[PDB]
Amino acid sequence: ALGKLQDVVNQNAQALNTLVKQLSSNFGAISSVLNDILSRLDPPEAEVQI
Amino acid sequence: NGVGYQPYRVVVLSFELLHAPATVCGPKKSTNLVKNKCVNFNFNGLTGT
Amino acid sequence: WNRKRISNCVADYSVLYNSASFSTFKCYGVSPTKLNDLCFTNVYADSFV
Repeated sequence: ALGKLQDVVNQNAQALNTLVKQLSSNFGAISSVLNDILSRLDPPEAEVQI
Repeated sequence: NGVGYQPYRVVVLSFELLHAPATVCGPKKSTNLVKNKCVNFNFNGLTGT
Repeated sequence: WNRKRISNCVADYSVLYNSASFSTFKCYGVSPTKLNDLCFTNVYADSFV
């Protein structure tokens, strides 16, 4: 019965879930976690990954 | 002979940084376990707050 | 080349890289300045000349 309202809720919630899931992607760098990239490289070579 | 032909001794420390119980932990010493409060924790080399 | 497992111990890479005896010392993917405070699951040492 309430498909339009449910569809709005689903679209907004999926968009947030994808926004959160992008945080696990390295994007070409050593690792997704910024703290480990800082804690396993010196500042000069960390800045390029960051 | 010239250094270009001289022998160099070589050792490769291949640091396998893996998610597993770690063995070689470095010199830094521990600190007493803290709980229920905000602390810059550091377990096995993972820096966290 | 022989492979010697390094595990079940504590290490100090500061003396290893500080010593002037090593005319060549190159680290890849980790910077030596902070090797002291990060732990590792296993370290492999391969010796060859």
